[PDB]
Amino acid sequence: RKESYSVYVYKVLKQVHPDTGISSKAMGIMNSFVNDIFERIAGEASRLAHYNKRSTITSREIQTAVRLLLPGELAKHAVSEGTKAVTKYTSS
Amino acid sequence: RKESYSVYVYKVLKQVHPDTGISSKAMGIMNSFVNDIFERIAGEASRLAHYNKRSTITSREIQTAVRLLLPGELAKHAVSEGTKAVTKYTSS
Amino acid sequence: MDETVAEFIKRTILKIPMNELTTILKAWDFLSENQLQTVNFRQRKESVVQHLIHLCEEKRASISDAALLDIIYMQFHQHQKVWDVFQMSKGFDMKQFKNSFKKILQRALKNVTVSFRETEENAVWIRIAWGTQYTKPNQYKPTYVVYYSQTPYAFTSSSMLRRNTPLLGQALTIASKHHQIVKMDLRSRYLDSLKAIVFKQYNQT
Amino acid sequence: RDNIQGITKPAIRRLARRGGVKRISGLIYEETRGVLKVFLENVIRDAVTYTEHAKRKTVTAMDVVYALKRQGRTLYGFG
Amino acid sequence: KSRSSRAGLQFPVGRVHRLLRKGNYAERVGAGAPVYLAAVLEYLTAEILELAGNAARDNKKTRIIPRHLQLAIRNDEELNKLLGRVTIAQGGVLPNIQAV
Amino acid sequence: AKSRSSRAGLQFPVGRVHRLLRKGNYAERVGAGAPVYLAAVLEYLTAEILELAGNAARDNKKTRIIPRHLQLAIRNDEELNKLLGRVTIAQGGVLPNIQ
Amino acid sequence: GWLKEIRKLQKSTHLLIRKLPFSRLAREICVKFTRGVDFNWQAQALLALQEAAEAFLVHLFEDAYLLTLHAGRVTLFPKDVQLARRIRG
Amino acid sequence: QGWLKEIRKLQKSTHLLIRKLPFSRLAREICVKFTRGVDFNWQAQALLALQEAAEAFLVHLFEDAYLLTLHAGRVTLFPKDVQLARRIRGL
DNA sequence: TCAATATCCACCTGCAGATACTACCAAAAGTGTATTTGGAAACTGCTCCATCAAAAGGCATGTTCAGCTGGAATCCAGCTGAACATGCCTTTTGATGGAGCAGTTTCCAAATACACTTTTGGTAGTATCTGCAGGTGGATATTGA
DNA sequence: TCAATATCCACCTGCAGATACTACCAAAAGTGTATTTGGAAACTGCTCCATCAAAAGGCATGTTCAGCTGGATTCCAGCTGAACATGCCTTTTGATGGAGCAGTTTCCAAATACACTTTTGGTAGTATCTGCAGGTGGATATTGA
Repeated sequence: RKESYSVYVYKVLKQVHPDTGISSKAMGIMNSFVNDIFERIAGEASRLAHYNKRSTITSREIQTAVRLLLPGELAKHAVSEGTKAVTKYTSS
Repeated sequence: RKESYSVYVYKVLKQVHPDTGISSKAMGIMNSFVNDIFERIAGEASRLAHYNKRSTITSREIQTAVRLLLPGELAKHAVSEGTKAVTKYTSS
Repeated sequence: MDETVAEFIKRTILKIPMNELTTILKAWDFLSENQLQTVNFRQRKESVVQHLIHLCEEKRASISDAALLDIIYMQFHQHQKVWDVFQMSKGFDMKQFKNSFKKILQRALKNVTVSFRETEENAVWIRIAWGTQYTKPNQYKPTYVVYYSQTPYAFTSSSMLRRNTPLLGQALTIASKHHQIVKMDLRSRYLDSLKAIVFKQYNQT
Repeated sequence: RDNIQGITKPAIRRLARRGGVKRISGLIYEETRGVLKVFLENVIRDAVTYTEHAKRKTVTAMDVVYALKRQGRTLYGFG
Repeated sequence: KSRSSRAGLQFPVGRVHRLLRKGNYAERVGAGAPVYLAAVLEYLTAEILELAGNAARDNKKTRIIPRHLQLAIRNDEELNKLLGRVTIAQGGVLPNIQAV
Repeated sequence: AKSRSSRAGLQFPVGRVHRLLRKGNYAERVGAGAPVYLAAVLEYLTAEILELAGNAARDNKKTRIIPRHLQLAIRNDEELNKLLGRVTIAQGGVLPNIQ
Repeated sequence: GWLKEIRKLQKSTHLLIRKLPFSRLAREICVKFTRGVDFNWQAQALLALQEAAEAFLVHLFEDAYLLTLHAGRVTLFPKDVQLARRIRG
Repeated sequence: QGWLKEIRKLQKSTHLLIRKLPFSRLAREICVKFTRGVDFNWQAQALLALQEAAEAFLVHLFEDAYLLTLHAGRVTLFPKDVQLARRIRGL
């Protein structure tokens, strides 16, 4: 009945730091982190489509929201990653 | 093609200060004022229904949002006015 | 390449109808026909231009190539601009004209960009992007000139940027075998119509 | 000329006086210019994103208002 | 037979309904929400306009301008709290000098 | 048969993100590529923070991450602190700072 | 007297920075984010930006002169502008 | 000394500094003044959340305010410092 | 306190830029009537966790003293504001473009529904292992000498 | 500089709580497939409102001075911290019932669709009329004495 992001956080952790664990209090913080950024990005993407009279949210709205929210080099790398993901999703 | 709240602001003004006019720059400020409060109240009402797993926005959500946003005595009077409006709307 | 030329080329290409993009690209010839065959011209325009821009990045494109592309674009879309006529009187090979024109403008103004392309009937198309003694040129407000060497006539486009017309006229008059210039009583959006009447007057005076 | 030396001493003195300031040190005129540049960079960056998204080459007032509203600053008199 | 008249209001009940429906606030919207919200908006509008007209009267004028709105807002303890992260065009500041 | 996270090359879920976007009253329609982009962004940010936190844990000679380490990571970084400046980490403490 | 100028400038509402310098600066900043393209600017957008900037600066000066007096001074120092920004966030 | 050892020790730690029963008692007393005079129940995680938030608020305020003692050439914390910090923050 | 000079208020006149008032219109939008559907309220039951008690001892409280610091008074030199003469940059105006905004077409990507795998969350149960506390044991600065 | 005392720092031991792992399962959630539909891209085109130059006069620039303030020094009394001895209040643990949460009915309220009437936004052409600028007359505070 309850759902979370813990599985995927654990995978990513074993992918960057294979020797390192994580406590239960900390994964709550990480789950809260993921829920917050989702809400922010989707909220900005909702408005851009309303401002421009669009009824559909696409990857362009998410990209623009990423540019607006995230600071500096972090936005640059996030844009690169998302673009690659879409690129190799389409080519399958 | 463009729409605004100027008609109703002018009515309210002639209802509180019959001798007094209003300039065009100021009514822009008032129109901006009305659009801002609408967005805030409706945004809070959207979340309360999501937090509690409801698909409908009612007068109770608006009332709670009014209590949360507005400070002190101002919320009290706003609640009174809205309750009276609904009461005499239903009785017709 | 520089981030300022990538945007220029992207903006230039996004203006071109899909019905004739391949013809323009072939005339430009910067990209090889194999690279063109590599591309898909059916997906939406943004992805197509992303691919073509990546191809340009693999190579090394300079502001000269983009200026050539812009010149080629205007050869097809002449009607976008209003064209005015100039006449020269009181009177060199093509290379001397090119060098003299370029050197005149470069002497008057420190920062400029000039480009030429030939065309039938001994025509030369010129694109100028104006700068100053302190600032870089503007690539999005240029000036285009059509000059026919075997004639004293020169046709000019109406820029949203004045303050350089007399210098342009002086450079035209000096680089060529003439010493004065004037403006004719003809102006319209249709270059070919001006052309026809102008050479009708030229051949039948 | 550097386009920020066009923000002059008298203008800064006037803003300070409207803020109630009696005396001003000579090192306040360069500090204020940096503050202003930072503010403008932050607002304009977001304004340009909103209008490039819409595929325009013209910055409108709504783009500026949206940017400010993001930054935590809400401006009424425009639309 | 209009909804604003049935409720005793000057503000538009139908327009508020349409704007709630089109704004992606929820999948459904009830019938008392627009009237309740319109009434709240009217209350706040009139509450501001009263003080602005009073400030105009104090300044010996018959027409309201943004300066008067600013004075009204910043001299009222609650409206300032509601509108404390807001700047009003052509409003200026409140006079304030202080001894050291 | 095949998932969409795998086509995209991701660990985060692309179906769940789609579901949450549709159920959140964000817009009438939702495209195919939006969830992919968003999941990729979230994965990137998680990995960044976890890397920094594991480094902080190792410096303190520990094998397990706790909120202290995330706080140190976030406040020692000039960008994550700007993204998370209005945020308080439970059981995280403060940075040592005298004077 | 400083006292007459403060009183006069607190009754007024007009803008204090001149238009063309502000426009030049704002266009100089824009061109760095647009990658060489000279964007156009509505006339009602520059006024918005100017109103916002002037408000920001006035309120900052207020907050800082609150800190000059805390220290027993009358003269405004950069020392005092920096600290107000830190505390505001 | 003794103040420096204590400062170093306390910045190195994470635990809560106010005792729990007093905070609970105060929060309940405040709640009862709302609710129209009826006593609500509280989950435990709720009181811990509130306590964490409060201690964070106070520590950060003390940080912001000891910057104004040194501005004034002092070493001792006074109440005017806290008042001015709250004013400048906008609270 | 004297007092002239700005300066402060107040009143007046003039005018012009902006607000109210009519017409009109016609496009968009809101209202009224039936019909169907499904979301949420009302009722019942269950079990989880939050209130409420009673012992133990560890942290808080109170008193006193020594020293550190805040605050007030001098004094000196740096530096900001005020005034005046001058000239350069901003404001205002008129003329063209070029880009935004509205219109038409069509095609590609999204919703919709149904059938089929698969993955994730929860529950026993296992065990194991990381780190915290304790204590030994070596070795450094420190404020009183 | 000396150094015992804290104090720091490291190192080793033991164990208890919390982590990680395996198995089951089942359900609910995601995937694949086919159909239909509607939003948005692509291309035209036209009118608005943005940009570019020019002419001049008003605000800014530069120099000097003198009066005010910032900053360092000295002195003294108030007030904070540290230490030590009590004891009172917090913490931990355990039986108990009240309230949250899930499941079932149903019924009232919202969405959908069509017709019809009302309202609001924009333009043309007015006509006021309110507020600002300049002009003049009367009256006081502060500059210096």
